[PDB]
Amino acid sequence: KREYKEMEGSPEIKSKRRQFHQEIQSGNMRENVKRSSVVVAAPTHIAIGILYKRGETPLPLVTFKYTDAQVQTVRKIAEEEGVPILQRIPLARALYWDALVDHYIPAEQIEATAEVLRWL
Amino acid sequence: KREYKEMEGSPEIKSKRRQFHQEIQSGNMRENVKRSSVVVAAPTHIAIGILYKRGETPLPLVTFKYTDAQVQTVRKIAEEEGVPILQRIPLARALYWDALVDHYIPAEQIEATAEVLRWL
Ligand SMILES: [Cl-]
Ligand SMILES: [Cl-]
Repeated sequence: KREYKEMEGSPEIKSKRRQFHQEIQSGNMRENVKRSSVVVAAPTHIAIGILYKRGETPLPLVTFKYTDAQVQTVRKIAEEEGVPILQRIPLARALYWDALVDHYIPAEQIEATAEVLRWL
Repeated sequence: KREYKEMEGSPEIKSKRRQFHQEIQSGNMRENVKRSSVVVAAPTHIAIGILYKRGETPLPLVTFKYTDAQVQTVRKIAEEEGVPILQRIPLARALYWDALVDHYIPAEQIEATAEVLRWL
């Protein structure tokens, strides 16, 4: 179950869940990129993978988070794998801080994520 | 030399430097906390260590970055070691993204960092 489950637990447990899911993230990077529909980025700072396909995913799913120089390797891998990459700084930051990897997007980012998927 | 060296290199090299310095960060956590003067935090999201002592450090130095559930362990260690911990969300975020660990604070955060050190 990839449910974010927002109405459940303190900000403390949510941070433990984020860390725990990040700790099991991998992956490797190539596979993470390949399984994504789109990457949302803050260049040289943040890359977040998003998967959304009608019929498989009820909501957009966060597939990975990478930071700093890794973003440049994500960009290169995305180009080789044909995964579009978009600069969306506020969305990249919010997903960085709040989203759990391998879970559906938080409620607060539904509007912004929908915007990128219309583009895609 | 703990010089941030801001007028040098692209945002790309700065991200490689950040990652590289983060990769050699440790540390362990207890030692990182003990060597700090103060911790600046965004609760459940970010803890940044700052060291400043007249005569040793020309400028405040960033000693560590920790995120998510680690912040709770930082808080507990800081209490045991007598290191004050302050909630400063915009400063914590800016240092998270821009500062290099074991280097002097970026120029943009001089004003905000000075503010916390007057308090301390
Ligand atoms: Cl959900
Ligand atoms: Cl400097």
